[PDB]
Amino acid sequence: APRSVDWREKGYVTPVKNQGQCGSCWAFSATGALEGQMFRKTGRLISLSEQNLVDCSGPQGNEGCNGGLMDYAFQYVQDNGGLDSEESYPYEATEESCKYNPKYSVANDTGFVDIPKQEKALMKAVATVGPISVAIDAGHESFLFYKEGIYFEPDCSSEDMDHGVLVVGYGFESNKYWLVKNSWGEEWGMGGYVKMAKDRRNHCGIASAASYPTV
Repeated sequence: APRSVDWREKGYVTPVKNQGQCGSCWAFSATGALEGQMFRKTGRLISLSEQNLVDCSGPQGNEGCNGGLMDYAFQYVQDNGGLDSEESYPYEATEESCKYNPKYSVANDTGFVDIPKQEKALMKAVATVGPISVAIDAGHESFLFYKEGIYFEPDCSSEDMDHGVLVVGYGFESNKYWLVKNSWGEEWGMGGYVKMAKDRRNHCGIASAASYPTV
C-alpha cells in the first residue's frame, strides 16, 4: 500500500462539522463515510443529514444524543431506503421526531463491511475504499486539549473506544499517523483534524471497530 494517503486531495471529504453538546458522534462518523462512498460512486460530494440519523435510527439500535454505532446508521440508510441531505434536514444537536422525507434523499447503501481488527487491514482499506469510520478511545484530557502533532496517549486503551471519528488517510513525518477528521468543530486540534499514532500496537484502538458502507 502507498506510504501516504489523503482522500481530501481527491474531494472525498466535506468540511469539519460540530456535533455540539449531543452524543451524536456516531452520526457524523457515518455521514462522513457515506459522503465519501457516495462521492466515489457518483463523483458528487453532498453533505448528509446527521439529524436524520439522530431522529430516525432508533429502530436499528441507535439512541439519538445518548449514543449509537456507525454500523447501525448504515443499516438504517439501507432499511430506510435513503437519507436526506444536510441542507434539507439541518442539524439541531437534539433529538426530535423523525421527519425523513424521501423527496430529499441523496444517499443510500446496500450494506457495510467491518474490517478485521488489525492496523494493517485498516491501512489497506483506507487505501482502496476511501474514508473509513472508526471508534477511538478519547477518554482523556489529552485528546480533548489536543492542538497539534501526533497524538499519543500513554494511557489509551485499544478496548474501550468511546468516540466515533473518520480516517481520511495516513502518512509519516520526517513517526507514522492516521489522518483523522473529528466532529468537534475546527477550533479543536488541527482545524478539526488530528494525527493519531499509527502502527503503535493499535493505539487507542483505531482499528478495533473500523467499517464503511457499500453504496
